[PDB]
Amino acid sequence: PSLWKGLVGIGLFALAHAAFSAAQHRSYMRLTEKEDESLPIDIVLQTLLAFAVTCYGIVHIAGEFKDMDATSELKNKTFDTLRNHPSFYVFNHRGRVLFRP
Amino acid sequence: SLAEVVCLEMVDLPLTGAQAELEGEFGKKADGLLGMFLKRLSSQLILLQA
Repeated sequence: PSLWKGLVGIGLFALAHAAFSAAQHRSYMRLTEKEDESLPIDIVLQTLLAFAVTCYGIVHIAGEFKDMDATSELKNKTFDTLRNHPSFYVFNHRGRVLFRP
Repeated sequence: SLAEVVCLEMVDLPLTGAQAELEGEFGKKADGLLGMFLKRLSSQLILLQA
């Protein structure tokens, strides 16, 4: 369904928010200068979950596969279509006379 | 009087108001992730309002 597309959007948004959080946390260190050297569990969990949902949505957004066997889409092609030959059309048929000229 | 200075040292200026809160919210280390998300979003709204 189309909602899949919407899903991926929020995923990116989630990732974007993670970035902001990470940036802020970096400022934290740039003002604390302590031996933490570790991201908050909340931000990494949020980033990983956003990655998972965004990838799952993207896989759907990629599209639908197509079968290799050439007789798949040609199965429904009745003989009433392949014979038309659009380049070799002739307009000397009963259609013109029968219909309004 | 500053003609004859004996010793001097450089002391860093205090942190600005826009950066003071970045050292207060850190270090809480809440057990539950819900509290961490709550305080992070509260800080985000505070920054957005500012």
